[PDB]
Amino acid sequence: APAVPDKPVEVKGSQKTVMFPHAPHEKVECVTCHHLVDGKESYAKCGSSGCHDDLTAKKGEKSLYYVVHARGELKHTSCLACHSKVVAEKPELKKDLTGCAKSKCHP
Ligand code: HEC
Ligand code: HEC
Ligand code: HEC
Ligand code: HEC
Repeated sequence: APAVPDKPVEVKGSQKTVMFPHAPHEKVECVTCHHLVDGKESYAKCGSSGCHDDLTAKKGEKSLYYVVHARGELKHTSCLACHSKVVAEKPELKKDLTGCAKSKCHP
């Protein structure tokens, strides 16, 4: 694989950018997030062309918002899906990991 980013990286939506830190995710398998595509590894940006390249819609597979924020049933684990499980076990982190405002994603 390519080297994991060693600093927070931009995740660009259509109007907001959220910084994503790899370090707290070191125990998460890369493929949880960088899931296989057509049975092959890929580490391309989630919003690249042909992937989750609808940066304005809130719903549906092509939506970057949806694959980040859906709490619902998805074929891969979303940020908010996993974080909901983490905060169940570490409730002190509820706002940090799941808040829509004043969270670590949206400070
Ligand atoms: C989800 C919790 C992740 C885990 C686990 C890993 N990465 Fe990641 N990575 C993730 C995101 C949301 C992003 C930003 C993507 C975007 O569209 O902006 C990244 C980015 C990278 C990159 C750079 C991609 C690019 O700019 O072309 C690389 C090379 C990368 N990630 C590698 C990587 C590896 C090797 C991991 C396991 C050691 C790994 N990531 C875990 C989300 C997540
Ligand atoms: C294009 C090569 C992609 C890249 C890069 C990323 N994703 Fe993706 N994703 C892609 C497809 C073709 C699909 C549908 C088939 C499948 O593998 O399930 C998905 C699916 C997801 C999902 C589930 C969506 C749903 O069930 O509606 C999630 C949560 C998801 N992808 C997340 C995700 C993230 C966070 C990515 C960057 C780290 C990412 N994908 C890259 C195609 C592609
Ligand atoms: C589980 C499979 C995860 C997925 C998918 C994502 N995150 Fe996560 N995140 C996870 C853990 C276990 C932790 C650490 C909690 C703890 O016990 O401390 C985190 C933490 C973050 C943070 C906070 C980091 C800090 O400020 O100290 C951020 C900003 C964060 N995660 C963002 C994030 C995003 C944007 C994700 C989807 C692209 C995402 N996480 C996925 C576990 C998991
Ligand atoms: C980190 C785990 C996040 C938490 C908690 C919340 N959001 Fe978020 N949000 C996150 C990312 C990685 C991004 C950028 C990628 C994308 O387009 O989704 C965003 C962006 C938004 C936006 C702007 C969308 C755009 O196209 O610019 C909105 C309006 C937004 N987020 C809403 C939102 C709400 C309502 C939240 C509480 C449920 C929330 N976010 C939490 C990552 C994270």
